[PDB]
Amino acid sequence: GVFNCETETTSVIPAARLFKAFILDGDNLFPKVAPQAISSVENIEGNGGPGTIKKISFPEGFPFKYVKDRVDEVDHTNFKYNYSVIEGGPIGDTLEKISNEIKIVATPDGGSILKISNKYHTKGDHEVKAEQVKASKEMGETLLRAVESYLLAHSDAYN
Amino acid sequence: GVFNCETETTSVIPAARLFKAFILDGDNLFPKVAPQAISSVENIEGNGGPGTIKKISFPEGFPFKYVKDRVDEVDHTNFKYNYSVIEGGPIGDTLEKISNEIKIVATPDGGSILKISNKYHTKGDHEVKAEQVKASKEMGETLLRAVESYLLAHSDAYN
Repeated sequence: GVFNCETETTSVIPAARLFKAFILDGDNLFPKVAPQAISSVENIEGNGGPGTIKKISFPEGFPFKYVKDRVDEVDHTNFKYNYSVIEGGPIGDTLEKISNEIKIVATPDGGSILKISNKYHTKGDHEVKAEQVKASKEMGETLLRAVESYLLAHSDAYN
Repeated sequence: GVFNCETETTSVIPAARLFKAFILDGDNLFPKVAPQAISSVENIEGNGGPGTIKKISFPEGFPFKYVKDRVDEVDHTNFKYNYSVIEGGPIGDTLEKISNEIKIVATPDGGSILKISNKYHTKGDHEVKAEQVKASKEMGETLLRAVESYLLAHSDAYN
């Protein structure tokens, strides 16, 4: 089956700056701001753009050890990041892939919203494990808030 | 905020027949085949077509007492049913409405899939309550199970 979750999350950080930090420099920034959540990010194949395979490792004590993501598209004009979760983490049993999009949209107040879509491909009749959707939400919100906190403390970062 | 949940549910019933029973005659069918889930369905305005407002009442001890739904569109050829939850139930606090789109599509084995989209308009930063996502999912499953079972027991119905 196919299951799609589209969510919106508010950030006080302006869209362009958040896109630079959260998306463009995620590999370097995530282990810096959220070391307790992300151990490392490394490129398995490629540089960082379309086709690139990256391994994101988590610290011991988490439900998962790692995920492999494939970079699908990085739209700098529309602040849009498309990627797929293709190995590790929740991939296994009845879940084959998660196809993700993160779009960072400026808001009238000078802040931003992250428009996030997670498209799950499950085996035939099977449904998405509810604990994964929830844990994915927690991991994402954790990273965002850690990025936010860093940016607010470092006005010179990602100008 | 805006939150969208899109799900697929498999049915053993052919698309045309499921549409006729589950969608076109649900008002009549649901309280008869699933009285433990739906107590009554009454039109306030119209007769089931676009613009119809209907009150759906739930059994005692269900978290909610009723919802009002507005019928948005009914496509008899393409098996589409669009409707909005506008009052009662989960509507209140930080949720203004749920816009729903149902599409019934044939499968090669002679059965069908219900593609369901539930779009939640929440207040500002507030997230959709996961309990409503669960309740919407479980209500759908319950009603489909009851309708399928009825149709399988009555081969002359809606054929």
